[PDB]
Amino acid sequence: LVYEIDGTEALGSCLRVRPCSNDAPDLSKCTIQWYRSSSDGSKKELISGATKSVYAPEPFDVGRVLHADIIYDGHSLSLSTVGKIDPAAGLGSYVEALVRKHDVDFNVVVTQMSGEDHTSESIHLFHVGKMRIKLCKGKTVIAKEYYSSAMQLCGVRGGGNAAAQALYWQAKKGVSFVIAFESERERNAAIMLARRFACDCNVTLAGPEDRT
Repeated sequence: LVYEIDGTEALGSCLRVRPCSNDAPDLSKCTIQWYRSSSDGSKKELISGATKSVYAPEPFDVGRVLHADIIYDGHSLSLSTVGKIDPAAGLGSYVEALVRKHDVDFNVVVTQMSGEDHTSESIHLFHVGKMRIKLCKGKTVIAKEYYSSAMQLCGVRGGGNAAAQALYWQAKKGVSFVIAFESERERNAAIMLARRFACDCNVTLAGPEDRT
């Protein structure tokens, strides 16, 4: 019809809703929501906060069909990916190597703090450890939090084009960050590693409203 989903359907890539015609309303005037098919494929699960024309798959999306619903000028259109999101080749093996290191860190740039733009490009270290995550700038700790049921961590949902390289981390209520990695692979490794370490602490770490 009037819009379509475009993009490589793989972890590491970005998907976007794009107009098929110049007569299609501007995306800024549209209301968009993304969903993932459930694990048993029976229904679609709203990806909370994924309300932009751009959505970058994250690890929970692998093996799932993704969907975008759009309301435009009093009409509606339901779209989906051609198929299931492909995994990132070799990523599983990399994560296994990272597990053996105990605490690993990643160079990151902080782009948001508790919902507010953070313009500084200063490189931070994002530490993903057996029991805690911490974010540091040089010698100073910005945030440190042990895995907890309150914590959230997922691929970013509201900031496309950079999106495939960034994650959202809510350390605790009112304390959150959007953090950008040097590559998509590094971003996804950090998400998977944090989730593995959290799981070993009997914590199920996910994005807001995720079905696990």
